Amino acid sequence: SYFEPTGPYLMVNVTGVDGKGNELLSPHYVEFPIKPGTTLTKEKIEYYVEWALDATAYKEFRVVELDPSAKIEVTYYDKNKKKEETKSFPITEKGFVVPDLSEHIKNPGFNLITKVVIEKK
Amino acid sequence: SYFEPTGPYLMVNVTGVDGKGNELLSPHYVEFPIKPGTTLTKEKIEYYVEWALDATAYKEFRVVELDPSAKIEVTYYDKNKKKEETKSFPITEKGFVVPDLSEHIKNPGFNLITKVVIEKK
Repeated sequence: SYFEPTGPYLMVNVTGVDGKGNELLSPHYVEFPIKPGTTLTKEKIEYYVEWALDATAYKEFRVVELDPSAKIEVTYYDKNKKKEETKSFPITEKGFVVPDLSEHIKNPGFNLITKVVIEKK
Repeated sequence: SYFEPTGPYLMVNVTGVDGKGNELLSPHYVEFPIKPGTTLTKEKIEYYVEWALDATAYKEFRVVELDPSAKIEVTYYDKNKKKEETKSFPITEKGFVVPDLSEHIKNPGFNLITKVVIEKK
């Protein structure tokens, strides 16, 4: 989409490094629409980061491992409170259920900012 | 109905959380007409909260458990006394019989404000 998203979306910002910690790829903004009620697990996330790499020169690369302390975070202005609120979800196998924040924001961005070790297919 | 109800109705205001206490869904006003003399039990109530979720993005979710200390409450201005009165009904298996308060108010709202643990069908 050429315009801002109109619904919830996952925002992937990842730095790809090699097994030795040489950076190979800088964060590339890539968005994927997502719906509240969806369960996002570590494996789905690893696929989303792989899909994100296909929009770059490392399209033939696969994820070897994600920073295990990476989390999904969303920030928004709570209307009632006049406060900025932040919610963080850990990335585990069983995963978490995407909340519906439309009460405060129609198009929340769930951000994933992290490093991933990647390797050629 | 586009206009205020003309009779007794149950007002469901529920916050859906997951097994870990992550809020997923904010209270959504949903009303269901109800008649005095009707017996409202815990199971009927759990169905009403499930029906209430179908008017949201968690329509495919089912209730796992309601806050056991939740109660049904109705508030109204007693005409005679010039006093606000409040009656509270506990949510049990055998349930309670819906009173007729038309003497004081034609369209009392029986409110249910509570948290429910919900899960995908």
